[PDB]
Amino acid sequence: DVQVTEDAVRRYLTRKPMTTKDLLKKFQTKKTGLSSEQTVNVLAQILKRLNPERKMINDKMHFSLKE
Amino acid sequence: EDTDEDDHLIYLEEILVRV
Repeated sequence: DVQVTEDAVRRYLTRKPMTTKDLLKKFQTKKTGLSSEQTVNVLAQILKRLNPERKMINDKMHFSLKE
Repeated sequence: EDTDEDDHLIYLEEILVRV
């Protein structure tokens, strides 16, 4: 039952950039038990906490950092 | 029904780093 958290998204970035859709789509209600919409309602808040750099991954808008 | 799942998906996309 993974939960969408600030610290959880940081690991996603340092590992590989992501888009809001791609960041939330991965979580999904599969385990977090969070609706496809709610998962976003709780992901949007954490996204900004990342404070990464905007870039296009494979022609896709991806915001993230790279250690 | 009107699957408005992506509707907000783009809205929150801006609040992040796409204002």
